Amino acid sequence: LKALRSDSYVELSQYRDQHFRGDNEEQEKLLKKSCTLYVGNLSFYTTEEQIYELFSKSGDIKKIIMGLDKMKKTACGFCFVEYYSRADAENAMRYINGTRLDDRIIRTDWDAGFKEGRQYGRGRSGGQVRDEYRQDYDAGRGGYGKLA
Amino acid sequence: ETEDHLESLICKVGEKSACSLESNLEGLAGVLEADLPNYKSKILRLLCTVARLLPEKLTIYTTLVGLLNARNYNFGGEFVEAMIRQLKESLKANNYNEAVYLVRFLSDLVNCHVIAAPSMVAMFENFVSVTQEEDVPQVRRDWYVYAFLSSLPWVGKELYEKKDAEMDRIFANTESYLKRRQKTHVPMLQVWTADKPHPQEEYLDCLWAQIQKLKKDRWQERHILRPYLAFDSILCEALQHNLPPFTPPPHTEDSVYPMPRVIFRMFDYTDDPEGPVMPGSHSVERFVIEENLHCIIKSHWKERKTCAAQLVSYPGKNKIPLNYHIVEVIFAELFQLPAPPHIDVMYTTLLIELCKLQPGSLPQVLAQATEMLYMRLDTMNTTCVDRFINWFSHHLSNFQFRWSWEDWSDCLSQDPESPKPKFVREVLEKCMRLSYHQRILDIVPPTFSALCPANPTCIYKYGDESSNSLPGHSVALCLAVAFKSKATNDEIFSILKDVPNFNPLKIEVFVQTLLHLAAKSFSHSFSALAKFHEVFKTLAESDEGKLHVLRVMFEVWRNHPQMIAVLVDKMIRTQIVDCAAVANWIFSSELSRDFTRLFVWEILHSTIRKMNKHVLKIQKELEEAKEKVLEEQIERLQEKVESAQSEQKNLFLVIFQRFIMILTEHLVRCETDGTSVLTPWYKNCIERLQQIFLQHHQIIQQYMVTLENLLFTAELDPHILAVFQQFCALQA
Ligand SMILES: C[n+]1cn([C@@H]2O[C@H](COP(=O)(O)OP(=O)(O)OP(=O)(O)OC[C@H]3O[C@@H](n4cnc5c(=O)[nH]c(N)nc54)[C@H](O)[C@@H]3O)[C@@H](O)[C@H]2O)c2nc(N)[nH]c(=O)c21
Ligand SMILES: [Mg+2]
Repeated sequence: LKALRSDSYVELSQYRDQHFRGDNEEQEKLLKKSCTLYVGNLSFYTTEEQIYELFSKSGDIKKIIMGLDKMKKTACGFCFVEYYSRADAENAMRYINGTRLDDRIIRTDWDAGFKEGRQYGRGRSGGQVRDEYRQDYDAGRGGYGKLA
Repeated sequence: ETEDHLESLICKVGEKSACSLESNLEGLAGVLEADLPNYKSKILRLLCTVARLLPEKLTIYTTLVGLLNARNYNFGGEFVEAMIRQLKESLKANNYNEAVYLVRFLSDLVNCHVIAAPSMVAMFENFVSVTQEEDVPQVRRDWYVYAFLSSLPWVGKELYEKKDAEMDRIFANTESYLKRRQKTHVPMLQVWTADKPHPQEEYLDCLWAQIQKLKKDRWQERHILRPYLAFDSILCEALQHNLPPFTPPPHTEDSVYPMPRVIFRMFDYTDDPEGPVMPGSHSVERFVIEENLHCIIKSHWKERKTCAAQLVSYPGKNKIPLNYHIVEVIFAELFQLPAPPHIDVMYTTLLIELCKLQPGSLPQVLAQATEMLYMRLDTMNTTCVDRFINWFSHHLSNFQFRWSWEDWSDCLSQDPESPKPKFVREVLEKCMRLSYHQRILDIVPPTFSALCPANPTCIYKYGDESSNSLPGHSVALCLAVAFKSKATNDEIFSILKDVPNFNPLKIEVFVQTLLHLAAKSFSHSFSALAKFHEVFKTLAESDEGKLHVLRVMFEVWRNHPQMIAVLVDKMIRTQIVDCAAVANWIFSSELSRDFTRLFVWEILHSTIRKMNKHVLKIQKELEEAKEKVLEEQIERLQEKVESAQSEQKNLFLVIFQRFIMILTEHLVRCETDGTSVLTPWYKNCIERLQQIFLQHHQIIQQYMVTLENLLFTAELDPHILAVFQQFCALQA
């Protein structure tokens, strides 16, 4: 009944897919009813096998789509995990988000839904945009940012 | 607005203030009275809510209902009116755990001069009276006693100032009742069967023993904070009320009562020599401390960070080894049989959040507990061990797999089947699946290498065999060629038409080949199954076919358990095989050597859940469709429910028949060769049967007629029956 309802880990993030079609209203309606998650900060060598093992801890996974370099077609450092039920996705959001996957801290976000073309880095150079300007060194994402 | 502000303030008092609690209760007291004219209903609602949802705050709010009753008799009378109504509802709806918090809130009100001390006694006398009730489940007679005893830590002291006459005659009927209860369920609920170091006691016996130490101590406990203690000046002259005659609701066929429990215990004051003395196992302080901690987790389970914080800041009247209580209570929940209150992975990250909050003291205790758990492994229940493995391996992966493995060197020279070495082997296997083979070989010492997991490599039969005397060999070679060429189903069918014998040989060459050419990733094998899905549905149109697929797939991937699991799952969901076949596969002779490994059961339970989920889904659809062409559907949804439930019952039927068959075979052989019945194999097998009951007792209940009269009958060995009878005692 009261504020015990607090579920901060399940709340919508600030991210919004700029290539989505509908309003921000249509993207938000999908996000609050989604069963698919965006997973960020993976290493380029984190496998689908590892993702399956960690994310299955919160419920049965239906499909996993690895993010790829649009032009090189190699692991990009992100992925989409889709559950059969939202209750299971919420729990991944609640207890898996912010923990270690293949030795690195990952972050999950609700996703409107997979669609052909969502698996490619939108990064100017092919990988993820995030990596174009990174000013930190990351041996799991190819060293320094692209502008370096 | 205002509505909003009230709820905000009602919560503020319970929360950690920045000005003595008594002050806030003083203030909010008036504020609420001032608003009674206009906001009587809301404040009456808000309080009845915090009463059943914030037990860990029990005494902070009872006080409040007191200061108020000390400024508006008629108000208190209304609150107490709601509470009873609110309590009658929770009871009729089978929400007994919520009731206890109500029944306990009333109790403590007596200490706040709001309810007539004698009044409470009259109700409890009626609770215990349930023990006399004829032809009612023991779990029912149990709940009322528990509701009664669990209150005494709060009411008992003053409830002893009066009606000692009946407040002795109640203990009398209790004692009598407590000694007449059957305890058939204990063996099935204990985390450990060893009596040492710590006995795992039935929950009512443990509480009974707890009340005693309190009574014989003149009902003077030293933990339960009582704010209504610093307000005697006011509460004194307050006018108490009288709870109406409470007649417990009649046991109906729709009643469902909490299952009995066993108290998890792993710590004692000697486990923390240099720390505030830990309340003993039979002290009410222990009960109350774990109760509040359990309730805190229940209130914040969805937010891990808030949760750790509410735990770590727990307010204890007198200092206690908090960190130890927090770890003990979390493991108490993870290892609770039949099931934990919350999703398993929650405890893992909850513990992580606690380690980040008390970097300087929590980790050592958590490291101490891990050590202790490992050393007591020999008698831990299989279902808990699994839980232990998954927790520890997942935990390690968040701390770079850093652990002092040599501390567990003793396992190295034990039968590989013993609980300790097996536990290490399984933990390591799990660590590999969260990373990779080589990484794990690198974390453990050279001496442990033997327990490391095998490299998860594919095993092609007609592969670089060069051993071609095998049937269908060439046929397989054509398949390999076709697949790599983007062949079509019909083409593959053609290649298969050249196979000499449901055709076992066709299956084997197809599977062996299809899997080998998709052995690079899970996603390849999946699409592989999806593309040539039609072939599968053909070769395995029969149960023998279904069973043979599973047999060849296992032959191919026996070194990669995680692959086997995801494939079986995918096969069931795409109907290439069904649960019955998976069940027969699990008990097949081809798996006899891997029968006690975790992945075997992880698969069987994942198959059972898919069946259950499926049943539930169709039932709901019918439910919705029934709540409205629209007919032709309900005709169809009915048929689907039928089949779904029928196939579900059959799955449990086969699983049980198989268990009975292999357990009897063992029991007989032993009782003939005069050999020990208690072998490692037996332990896993008997405890795996028990687990079937634990995980799905709800569904299984629907088969009582068949189970009680057709399968688990008297001609069965008592060792097997025992498991059944324990199960029945859960709702007896
Ligand atoms: C980060 N993220 C990606 N996807 C999906 O994964 C694919 C990969 O494309 P990206 O190539 O990963 O795509 P974008 O995010 O489209 O663009 P962008 O939003 O601009 O933004 C931010 C990352 O780039 C950085 N960035 C962008 N522009 C600048 C700039 O001008 N300067 C600097 N310094 N940094 C910038 C910034 O720090 C930021 O965090 C796409 O299909 C996405 O839908 C996400 N999906 C969900 N649900 N939630 C997310 O949080 C999420
Ligand atoms: Mg039946």
